[PDB]
Amino acid sequence: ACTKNAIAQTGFNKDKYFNGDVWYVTDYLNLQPDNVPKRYCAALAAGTASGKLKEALYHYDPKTQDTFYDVSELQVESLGKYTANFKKVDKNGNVKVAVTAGNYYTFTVMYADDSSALIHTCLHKGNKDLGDLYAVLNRNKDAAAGDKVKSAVSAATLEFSKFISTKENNCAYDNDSLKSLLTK
Ligand code: HEM
Repeated sequence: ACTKNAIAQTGFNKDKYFNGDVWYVTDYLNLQPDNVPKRYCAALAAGTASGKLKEALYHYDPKTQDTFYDVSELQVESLGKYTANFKKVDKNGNVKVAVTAGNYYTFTVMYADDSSALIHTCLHKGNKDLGDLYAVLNRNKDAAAGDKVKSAVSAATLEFSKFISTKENNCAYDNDSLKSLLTK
């Protein structure tokens, strides 16, 4: 179940978030914790391409080896709040599972600055969703969450101590593949 109307950052700077670079997930929280694993790697690239907001996603489960990439076109609901489609692709942008109506995610940027961000997403696949997922992002894959993002977590009524870190997984990313997916 999706249960949160996540509030977008006051003064959100869309060009700085959507600048073509990679964001690494450093910490995450699902409000339905059993919906996602406790060991995981994820990253995204976000940018504008051909006049549209795009994200490219990467997921990796270091226990099961499940690996997948997605390309997403984002439509604007309001500043910092988007509805994204997705197509599953290989790392080269070739399609594995096509866009399908009813497969989509909402995406809200709750906080962002030059190095860090806090986002909410609720993923829908037909009549099923993956619950409310929060992620702390950083421009540096290893970086510890700083004071400002932690203030944003607390101002959303969340407890940062409940987030799961991705650090123990020693994740590695294919940054060229991920960024290049923005034009796919
Ligand atoms: C960082 C922003 C994230 C976005 C925008 C996001 C979005 C998505 C999307 C679009 C899918 C479906 C992909 C497809 O079928 O083609 C998906 C699947 C999944 N996501 Fe995320 N995700 C994000 C982060 C995470 C994080 C941090 C976790 C933590 C475990 C996670 C766990 C999963 C799992 C387990 C699946 C597989 C669901 C299934 O196979 O039914 N993702 N995610």
